[PDB]
Amino acid sequence: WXAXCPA
Amino acid sequence: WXAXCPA
Amino acid sequence: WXAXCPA
Amino acid sequence: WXAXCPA
Amino acid sequence: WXAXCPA
Amino acid sequence: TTALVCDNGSGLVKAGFAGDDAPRAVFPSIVGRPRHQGVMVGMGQKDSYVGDEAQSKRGILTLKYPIEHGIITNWDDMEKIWHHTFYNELRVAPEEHPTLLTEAPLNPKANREKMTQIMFETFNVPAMYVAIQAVLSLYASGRTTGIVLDSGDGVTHNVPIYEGYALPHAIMRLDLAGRDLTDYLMKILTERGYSFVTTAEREIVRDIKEKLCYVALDFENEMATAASSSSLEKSYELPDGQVITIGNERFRCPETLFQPSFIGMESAGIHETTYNSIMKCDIDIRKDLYANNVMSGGTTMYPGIADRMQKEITALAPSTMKIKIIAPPERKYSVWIGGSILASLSTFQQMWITKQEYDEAGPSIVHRKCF
Amino acid sequence: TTALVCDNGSGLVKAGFAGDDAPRAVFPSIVGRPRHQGVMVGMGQKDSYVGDEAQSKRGILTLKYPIEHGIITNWDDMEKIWHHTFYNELRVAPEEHPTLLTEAPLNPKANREKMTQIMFETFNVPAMYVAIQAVLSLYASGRTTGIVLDSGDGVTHNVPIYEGYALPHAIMRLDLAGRDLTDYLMKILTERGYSFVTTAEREIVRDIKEKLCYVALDFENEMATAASSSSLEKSYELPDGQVITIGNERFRCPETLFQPSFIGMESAGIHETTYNSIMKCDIDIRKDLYANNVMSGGTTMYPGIADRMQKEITALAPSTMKIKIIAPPERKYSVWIGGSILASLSTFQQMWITKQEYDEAGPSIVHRKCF
Amino acid sequence: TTALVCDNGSGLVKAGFAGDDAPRAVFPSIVGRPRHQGVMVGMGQKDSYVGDEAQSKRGILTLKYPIEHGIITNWDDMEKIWHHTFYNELRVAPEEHPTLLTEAPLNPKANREKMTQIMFETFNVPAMYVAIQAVLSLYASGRTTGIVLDSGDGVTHNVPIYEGYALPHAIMRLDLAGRDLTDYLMKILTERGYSFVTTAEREIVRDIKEKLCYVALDFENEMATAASSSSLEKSYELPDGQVITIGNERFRCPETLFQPSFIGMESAGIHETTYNSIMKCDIDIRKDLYANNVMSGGTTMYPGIADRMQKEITALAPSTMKIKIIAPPERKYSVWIGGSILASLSTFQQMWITKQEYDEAGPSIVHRKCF
Amino acid sequence: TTALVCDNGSGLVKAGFAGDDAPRAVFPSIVGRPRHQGVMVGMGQKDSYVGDEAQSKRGILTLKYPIEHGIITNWDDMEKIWHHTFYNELRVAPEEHPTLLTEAPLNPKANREKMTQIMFETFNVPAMYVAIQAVLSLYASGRTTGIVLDSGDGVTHNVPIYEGYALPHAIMRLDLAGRDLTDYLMKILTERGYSFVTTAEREIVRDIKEKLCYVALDFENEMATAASSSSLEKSYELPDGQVITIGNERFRCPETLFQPSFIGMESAGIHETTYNSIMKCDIDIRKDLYANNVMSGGTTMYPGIADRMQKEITALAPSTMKIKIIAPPERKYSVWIGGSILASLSTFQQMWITKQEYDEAGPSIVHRKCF
Amino acid sequence: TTALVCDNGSGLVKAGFAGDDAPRAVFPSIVGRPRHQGVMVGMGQKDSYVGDEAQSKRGILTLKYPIEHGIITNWDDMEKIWHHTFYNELRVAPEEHPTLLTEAPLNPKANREKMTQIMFETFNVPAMYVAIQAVLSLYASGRTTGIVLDSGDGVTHNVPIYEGYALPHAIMRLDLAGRDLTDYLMKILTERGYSFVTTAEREIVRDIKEKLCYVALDFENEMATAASSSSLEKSYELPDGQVITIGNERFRCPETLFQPSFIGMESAGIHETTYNSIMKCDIDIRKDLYANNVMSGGTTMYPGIADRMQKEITALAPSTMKIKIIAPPERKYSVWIGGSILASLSTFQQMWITKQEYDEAGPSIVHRKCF
Ligand SMILES: Nc1ncnc2c1ncn2[C@@H]1O[C@H](COP(=O)(O)OP(=O)(O)O)[C@@H](O)[C@H]1O
Ligand SMILES: Nc1ncnc2c1ncn2[C@@H]1O[C@H](COP(=O)(O)OP(=O)(O)O)[C@@H](O)[C@H]1O
Ligand SMILES: Nc1ncnc2c1ncn2[C@@H]1O[C@H](COP(=O)(O)OP(=O)(O)O)[C@@H](O)[C@H]1O
Ligand SMILES: Nc1ncnc2c1ncn2[C@@H]1O[C@H](COP(=O)(O)OP(=O)(O)O)[C@@H](O)[C@H]1O
Ligand SMILES: Nc1ncnc2c1ncn2[C@@H]1O[C@H](COP(=O)(O)OP(=O)(O)O)[C@@H](O)[C@H]1O
Ligand SMILES: [Mg+2]
Ligand SMILES: [Mg+2]
Ligand SMILES: [Mg+2]
Ligand SMILES: [Mg+2]
Ligand SMILES: [Mg+2]
Repeated sequence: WXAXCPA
Repeated sequence: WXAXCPA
Repeated sequence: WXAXCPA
Repeated sequence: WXAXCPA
Repeated sequence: WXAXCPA
Repeated sequence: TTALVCDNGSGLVKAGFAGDDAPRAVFPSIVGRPRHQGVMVGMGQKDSYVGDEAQSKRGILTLKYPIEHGIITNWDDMEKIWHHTFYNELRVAPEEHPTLLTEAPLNPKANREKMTQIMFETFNVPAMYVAIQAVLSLYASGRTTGIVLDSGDGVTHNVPIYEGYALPHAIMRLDLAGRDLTDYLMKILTERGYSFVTTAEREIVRDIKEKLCYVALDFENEMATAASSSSLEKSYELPDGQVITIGNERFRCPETLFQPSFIGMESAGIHETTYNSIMKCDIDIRKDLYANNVMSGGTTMYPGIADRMQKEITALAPSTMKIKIIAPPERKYSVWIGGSILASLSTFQQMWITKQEYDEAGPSIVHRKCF
Repeated sequence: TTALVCDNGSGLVKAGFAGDDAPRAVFPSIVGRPRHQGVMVGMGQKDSYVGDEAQSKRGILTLKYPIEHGIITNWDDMEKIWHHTFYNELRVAPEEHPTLLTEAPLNPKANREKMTQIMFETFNVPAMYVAIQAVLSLYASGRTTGIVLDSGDGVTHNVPIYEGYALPHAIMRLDLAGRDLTDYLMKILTERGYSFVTTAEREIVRDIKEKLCYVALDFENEMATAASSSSLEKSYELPDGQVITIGNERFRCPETLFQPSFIGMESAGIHETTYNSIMKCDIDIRKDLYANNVMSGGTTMYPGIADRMQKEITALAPSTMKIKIIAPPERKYSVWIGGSILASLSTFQQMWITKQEYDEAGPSIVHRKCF
Repeated sequence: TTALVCDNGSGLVKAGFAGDDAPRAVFPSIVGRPRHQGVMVGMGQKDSYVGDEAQSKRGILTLKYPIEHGIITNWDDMEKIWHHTFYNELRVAPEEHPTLLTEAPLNPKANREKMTQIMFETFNVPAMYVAIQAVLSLYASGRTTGIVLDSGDGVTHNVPIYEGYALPHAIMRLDLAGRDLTDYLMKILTERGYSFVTTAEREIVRDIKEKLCYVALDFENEMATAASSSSLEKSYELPDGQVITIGNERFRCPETLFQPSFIGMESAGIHETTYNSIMKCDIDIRKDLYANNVMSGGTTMYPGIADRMQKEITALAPSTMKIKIIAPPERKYSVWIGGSILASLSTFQQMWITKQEYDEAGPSIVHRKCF
Repeated sequence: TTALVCDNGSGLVKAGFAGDDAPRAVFPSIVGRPRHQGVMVGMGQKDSYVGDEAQSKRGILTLKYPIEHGIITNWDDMEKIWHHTFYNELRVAPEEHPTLLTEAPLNPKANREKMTQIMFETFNVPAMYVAIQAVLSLYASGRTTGIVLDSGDGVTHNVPIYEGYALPHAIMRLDLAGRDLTDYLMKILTERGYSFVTTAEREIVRDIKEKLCYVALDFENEMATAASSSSLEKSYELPDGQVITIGNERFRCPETLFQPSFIGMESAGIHETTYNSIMKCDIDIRKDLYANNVMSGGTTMYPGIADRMQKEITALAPSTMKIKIIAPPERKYSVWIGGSILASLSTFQQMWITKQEYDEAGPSIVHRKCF
Repeated sequence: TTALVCDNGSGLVKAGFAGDDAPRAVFPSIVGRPRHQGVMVGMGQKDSYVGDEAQSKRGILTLKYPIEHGIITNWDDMEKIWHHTFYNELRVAPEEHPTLLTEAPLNPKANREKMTQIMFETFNVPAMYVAIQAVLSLYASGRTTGIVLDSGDGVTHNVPIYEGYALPHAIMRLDLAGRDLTDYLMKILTERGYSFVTTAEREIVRDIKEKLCYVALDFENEMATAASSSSLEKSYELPDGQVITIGNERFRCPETLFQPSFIGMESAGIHETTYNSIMKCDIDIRKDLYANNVMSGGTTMYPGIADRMQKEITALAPSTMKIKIIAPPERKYSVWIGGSILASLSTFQQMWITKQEYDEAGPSIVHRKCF
């Protein structure tokens, strides 16, 4: 992901 | 009646 | 009223 | 209804 | 809640 | 074959056959029609009801009386009632028997004439005769001398007869009668919160009148008694289960016959018209009339009316004169009974007006009085 | 000091002082109580509202009328209204002035008796007198001869007077009145999808009636006109901003006065009871009555009702007879005005029933009519 | 060929053929549409569901009732239901048979008019007729005299009939009905933590009501009993397996019919409107009505409602009056049955409104009442 | 001594003393417990954190809300929060002061009952009273007539009051509230690659919502604007220094209040429930309600929500009706303020439920409403 | 010509042609590059390896997964894998066939958008469509109603569908999946002296997991059993011939799905999210969902996971509710199979997004859902 978690 | 009183 | 009609 | 109450 | 919805 | 008698008085129809000791068919002269809504003409409904039918279902009917003050006002309905009698109450063919009708004295000539036209047109009455109600009453008493006070619903009248000779100059008539008493009562009941205004309600009032009213001997003292707490009040249960209490109306109503001014009339009281009628007659008759006052008709059915009249006339008449009020148990049917008797007499037979004569001589024949 | 007049009719209270040319306090005879929830008795709430108070807040109140058909049914509330008048509307001490009350004819005796008991107990009215509404109306017109049709909300009545002599035998009364017209209208509005069922909603209907209804000259042709596309429809804005359209109800409603059968009553139309009342009266009066028909009361406020009645009576009456309908701009207050006049008269003064007399003679005194 | 009857009341559709002793197709008047997401129009989905279809899949549908308080509000959906009936439930061609419809009294004229337009346009009904539900109920009982309390889901009404003559002046109507009882119950269940808010959930509440509610004979004492630890509580298993316990709601709900104030209405209780309706009627009818109270409709299916009403009226009515509540095992289908009977009558036949007449005379014909 | 007010709504606790113009202690209704590892019970650790403590250290805590949709689900934690208030935030002895609590309308009876049990057991509150949040809001406005839309985090409700008389039949409630808006936002942020899933992360989303969301006047056109390149996007810096960009979510979120279908609910929008509630009320009230819409609660804090509602109601209401949205600068604390006022009133004093009464009468007393 | 399906899930690529009963090409979603030294660019070396190539030579490669948690993080490598598929594994020209892709629900919009850009740019796919993995799984089962738990390597998700109507409001997602289980196992193996830290070593751990792990029915008792000397330990031979012994890790690993707290997550266990998802759905659906739990995805391949879930849900659900876990032999390929079916449907055909449309309408089209 972009915010929260990686991906 | 016709004149005086109804009947 | 008392008898006939309400009032 | 139209006036008073819904229906 | 108890029935319907959680709470 | 067997002459029949039809005392179709103004308000109640009493019919039967001559020779019988009582009427065979007695029912109200009422025609009723659906009030609240028109008739479902393509379905099992009924346009009008007559007599007891109408009375029984009066809650949804507008009731009318074809006859008012002894005068037929609605011929269509009158006709209908006669139809009802012959085919529903007596259930006989009218063309098979002579018809004795009754009539109050001093009516429009056209009243009588139209009745006979119908009897010789709508019906095919072989022969018929119209007689005065008071006269017939006297025959029922079987007395040859007296003065008769016949007071029905629509009309009150007074006819003196001496030794079998009618005195057709002192016949008196009032339109004051049972119908007015009913109306008056109905009105004054308003004072106690009892409202009766519909025609059906009127009918109820009539019943009340007949069961609770009585004639006070001394009206003024009776009022004083009623004013004090007393036992004069009576209860009455209305058709719907309600109970009403009637007080001094129990005599303020019938009192009107002795004081017509209560309803705005100039007429003298019935005790005064009786007295006056006697005064109009020859002094050598008077005594016999005083001892033979014959009362008849439903409005003389009130408890104590004879006693009241006894008192009233006594006051008006000479102190050496014996006043006697005759008031048989059967006053209600006196006229009809008289008709039964008269119709069965062998000499009477010659007075029947035949259809033949009617057709030949014409309508004027109905006023003949050859006897 | 200054006699005051209280035309506490069945539906609207019109009070003021004698000598004034108009009522001082006019407000509905309504007592209203909180509908949806009981009253917060320990907080700033109010148990009941009266007149304009109740009307103003009617959305949350159940409204009642203490008086029905001219008979007081709820004495507690009646008392409350009188209280409201004296202390909130006129704001005077009742023990300082004579009180002229009005009453519809033919009420239960107890109605009058109880009112006077209150006036001489709850209040301390020096002296008082109860008069018939129609009679007072005639005084307002200032005419000595005529027949008065007073038709308010709870009751309609008809009283003939000739040359200053009342004719207390042809007084007629119907319980058909403005209240029934309101109810009827309310009912038939259902046809257009307008539902009014609560008491507050009833009040709205009343307003509509008063503003849009009129009396058709020829009802049947008026119906035909309404059936076709036309200008008869009118709009009306309801309190919440909605707009409703009224069509033929604008005359199907008031028509009921001429055809009582619409609501299931046997009563003759008001034009027929007028006519009949005249027929019940002496032939030498009749002519004068025909030329002096005085209408009064709020239900005669409909546009063209006079013209309609003119037409209706004309048909019933003789062709050589002049029919004249009198219908002053101020019909609505006719009775009150009449009271003002009467109370101010020097001869009238001797008829006041004093508390002293009430206490001595007792309740029966309220029915005296010595004049 | 064979007239069919469609009691499309507000809430439940009961249709079948005349002559049958029971409806052929009974299903809810419900149209349901996908709630959570729009329809996959290019795939095997279905835009809407009707009756049992909708009810079965209600978990994902928003359910609507085309009819509210006896008034059709959504014609598109109404039309759809009629379609569903003819082609899915009865599966017959509507143009082959006469159609007898039912209707609650006192509706907007346009309701009826629009229905007939559809029946003579969307459908090609040969001929049709619209009858009042309560009237038909009386035919089912086979009694000629009585007063009918028909209380369905959307509307409650009361119609007195005497000896085959309808009394169209004392017809009363309340919009208080089963729908409101359902809503009320649904609301008060909140007290026990049971929340039902969606339309589908409403449907569940309806079921509960029908199975657990009963009418307390003495509400106040019943409350006291419920307050104490008792056996009044009942269990009920919800569709998802959960079990709920219902206590005093088992009678606080149906009680509303006797105390409309619970939901903010000014309406008198049904026992009072029954009584009052009788009071509005002629005194010579009253007795017969008291002995013939006919109840019909699904909201009269509550255990002991007859006994409760028996008690309530007994208190209001005279002590000498016999009160009799008639409540047949089949109240639920009374109206439909009545329709079956009426449609099969030989005289009834002449009242069918033909398409021909509709086209010629026009829409106004639907309000005729010649019979 | 000095009554205190505790608006322990579902989500945020606002407490203070009556007479103060603002709450003294405002902190989240949150209890947090160590997530990643159990507590070192023999060392200086802390089992749980409350309010701002928990929020401050939320990175290692699992946060829970004792109250959901206005219903207390976790009594142990609820108790703990009240403890925290009295001893850490206000730092007063609870047995020294009366306690005014607030509550959303239509809760399980047990909710209230259990709270009072605690207040008279765990604590020793002298006396207490539970009031409806919307009602109190109206007191804060100081208006006697209006309709209140109180929409907090766990619950939204709507209460009409007319002239100081509550209308307890049109109280409506939705479980749609700020909590759902938060959740929804959190979900749709996924579209931009922003993942928030932990409870602590939820808390962050809440903050974002409060700072960037606004209510579009015309949602559809607002979407079109957002679709085009525009200035609607805003930046926001996350706790760890990252910056995120919010686009059309800035209004797609709060829009849900006007279109509940976004989250799968059948509920009408808040502008529709407002309107409908008014329609359920008596026509003579409606106008006043339209001009007095009072909004309160944190979810009404969105920029332009008043304008949006103004528009929405305007469309639904009659064109001649004046719609007025009241939305004071202090909506967030309206309820608390109302409590301050009420508690300080001299008449209010008589409604306190004492421990004495609780012990004597028992738990049922908490539902009294004598006022 | 023949639509092809590419279930390019996060971790394993399963591709084939529609109509086939099994995937044609199945290989890891891995791109590997030389670790120890740069590439001899002027000699016969190879810069990168894909799928089985990389796996086979992993000893000298650093392996990467382009896709993480269902989100493509490395587009260059993703592109490379698609290339590898089309030209090395299927060996077909991509421009000749429609492409059905799969995707986990709730991804950044840009994920989908970028994929389609590539498919219409790097490749020249005629038309394509992106579908949700769980939905397709349901098609494979052939059931129209159920709830699907699809749990792959990078992501776990849960989608309820009722009677062919998706319920897009209760879709849940966890990033907890097979990848995390692998990592966790890898970590806890440290306890026995087994160190796996390189990417290639990770791959080995994956294999172990798949062969020795199973789901304990009763975890706590299983632990007790493992604590005692037992037969739970299993041997496993590593690639280099060494043999390792696995004990309680054989179930402490997969247990994490039921207790996410093991790896520091707040997520509820998969049995709880299943249950909760059902609770979020309408009560009339719930029953059907309980009897149709469909599991799919490689992480549901553990021995006894169905039995464990059966137990767990049974405890949470009502005792009268029938819980049924559906877990077909082919769970591993369920999604791909579903794709095969869907692609072959005649109605599906209309949903293909053509290049033409993409070019005209633009990227936003990929989120359409007309069906
Ligand atoms: N017992 C009674 N008491 C008083 N009036 C009676 C009684 N019976 C009948 N009547 C009255 O007599 C009238 C009818 O009797 P009747 O003399 O036969 O009338 P008519 O001769 O006019 O037909 C009615 O006015 C009726 O009320
Ligand atoms: N302009 C009007 N048109 C029609 N009816 C009216 C009008 N004004 C008043 N009314 C009706 O008159 C009645 C009240 O007037 P009023 O005669 O004073 O009543 P009451 O004398 O019974 O108090 C009500 O029925 C009211 O609707
Ligand atoms: N056994 C029952 N107990 C209580 N209410 C019932 C029962 N059966 C049906 N109902 C109610 O009756 C209504 C429907 O019945 P019905 O009279 O046919 O309605 P309608 O005539 O309006 O179509 C609904 O309100 C339903 O809940
Ligand atoms: N400025 C704001 N804008 C939008 N929402 C807000 C704002 N301030 C508070 N809220 C929301 O209001 C709710 C809490 O406010 P409040 O009305 O006090 O809740 P409650 O009364 O339920 O305790 C939360 O949902 C919070 O996000
Ligand atoms: N027999 C098995 N037992 C346990 N896990 C397995 C088994 N087979 C495959 N897996 C796991 O399933 C995941 C890959 O399967 P799959 O569901 O196709 O993944 P995706 O759908 O994400 O491509 C990996 O985490 C793999 O370890
Ligand atoms: Mg006689
Ligand atoms: Mg008047
Ligand atoms: Mg019904
Ligand atoms: Mg709040
Ligand atoms: Mg998968």
